[PDB]
Amino acid sequence: SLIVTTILEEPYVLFKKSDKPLYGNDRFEGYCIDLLRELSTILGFTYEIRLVEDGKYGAQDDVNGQWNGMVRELIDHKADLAVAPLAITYVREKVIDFSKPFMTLGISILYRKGTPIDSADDLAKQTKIEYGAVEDGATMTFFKKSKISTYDKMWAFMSSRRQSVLVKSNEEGIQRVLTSDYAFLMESTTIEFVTQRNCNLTQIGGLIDSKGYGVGTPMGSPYRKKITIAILQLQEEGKLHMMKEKWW
Amino acid sequence: SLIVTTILEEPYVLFKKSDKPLYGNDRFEGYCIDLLRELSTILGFTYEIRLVEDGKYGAQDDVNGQWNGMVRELIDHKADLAVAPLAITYVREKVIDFSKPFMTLGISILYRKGTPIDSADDLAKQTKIEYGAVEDGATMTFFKKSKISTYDKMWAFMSSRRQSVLVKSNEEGIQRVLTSDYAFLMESTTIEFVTQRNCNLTQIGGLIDSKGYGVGTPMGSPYRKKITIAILQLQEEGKLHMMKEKWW
Ligand SMILES: N[C@@H](CCC(=O)O)C(=O)O
Ligand SMILES: N[C@@H](CCC(=O)O)C(=O)O
Repeated sequence: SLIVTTILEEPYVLFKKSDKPLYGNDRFEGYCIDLLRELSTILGFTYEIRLVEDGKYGAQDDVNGQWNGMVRELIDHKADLAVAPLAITYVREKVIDFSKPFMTLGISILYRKGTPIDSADDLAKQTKIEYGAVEDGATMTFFKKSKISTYDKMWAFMSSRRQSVLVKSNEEGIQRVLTSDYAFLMESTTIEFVTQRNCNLTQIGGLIDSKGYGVGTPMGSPYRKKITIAILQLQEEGKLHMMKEKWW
Repeated sequence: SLIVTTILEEPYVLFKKSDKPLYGNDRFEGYCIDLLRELSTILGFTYEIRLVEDGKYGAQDDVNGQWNGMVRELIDHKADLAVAPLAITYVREKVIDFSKPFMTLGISILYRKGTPIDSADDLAKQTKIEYGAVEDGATMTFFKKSKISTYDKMWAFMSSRRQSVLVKSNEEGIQRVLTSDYAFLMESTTIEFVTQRNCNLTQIGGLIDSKGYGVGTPMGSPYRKKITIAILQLQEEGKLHMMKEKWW
């Protein structure tokens, strides 16, 4: 029986709401839970869903070099699989493995409708409107690592206001956009979900980069190849697209 | 020194234009040639480019299960890497390895402008207008394997006329569209290139599936991880996007 680490994030993973108490895997639903069920059936494994203890996606600590979040769990073999909206990035590929992508996306900007702000550039060159990203996430790590002028500038702004502009979760980021003058750097897939339920919010500009979500495994896992093949099958039969339409 | 198999296909790989003849790697230019050079610079390997002998991408024989094209080259270890617009698919992943995708895309339809035809369904429900794909390619294999009713139907049409509607190359397919009542099932990236150079041609409908191109390697190759890491670096620093702008 495989240990699967994941994280609460609508509409990928959320607590099923019901009248009666729910236990184990039954507590959860969402796109990634659907995915996990398909993978379990194809590859023929049983599993236990465990929410990542520290509630993080995964980043390397600057000072001690230690990883956190789901990535860390994989590193220490505390989980067999990470099934979640986990971005495939070059820093992560150095320490874990990923299946081929089950979804493609890009960093973009979440802000309110009807403002002059039309790009990351517009944001970088002012200080009135604050902006940030999820702490210890792939988006924050992009900006932290970027050599591109505009993004280095935005990272300088973010790190100096770290206290107020880097959030613990997408939901906190969205809440800031709703309740203050704040633009949120987040993934385009999640933005599409958010703007479908908040008719006063929109995506600003296009995609800042391009990346995929993949299932994470410890480096050298024998499951990576099997999961990659299952994902490509799900993709080709239209099942991933069907799952996205269901949850968005 | 690495042997790298590839195939002619604009604008990914083409013979460079010149006054005096060229020799060796110098003969080649294109998107995938630039990609190969960047990989070479990052990983530090030397290489010799060889055009795939049979001029095929790679498909599997139904009866004996033997592969051809670039895929076979990799299986038989007659090449170290395949750098070309080689589609990541589940049947190929069973026999070779791919890096993470350096480009994402999807099957679509190339046809002429100003017609009533608006989707695959329109082609499927008639016979006057012929349609086909490159023989022994990922697109043809998609139709051959599909259980989606529309595509299954299109495959029954294609296979019964395989002699007349399946072509040896994208170039032959395009030529077919230009000289007869024929719609060509082909990859969206290439369609985008082609329609820029022929004003009477257009894409019909949206993307039929979603897939990526990957650098192919013989199964188990240590270069898979390194190239994946490198492709992600190139992607994140915006170099892959520049390369696409350059050739499209
Ligand atoms: N999906 C991201 C977290 C959210 C973000 O960074 O925008 C990750 O894998 O780390
Ligand atoms: N890029 C395709 C060939 C062209 C096609 O099938 O449309 C492949 O890897 O097989």
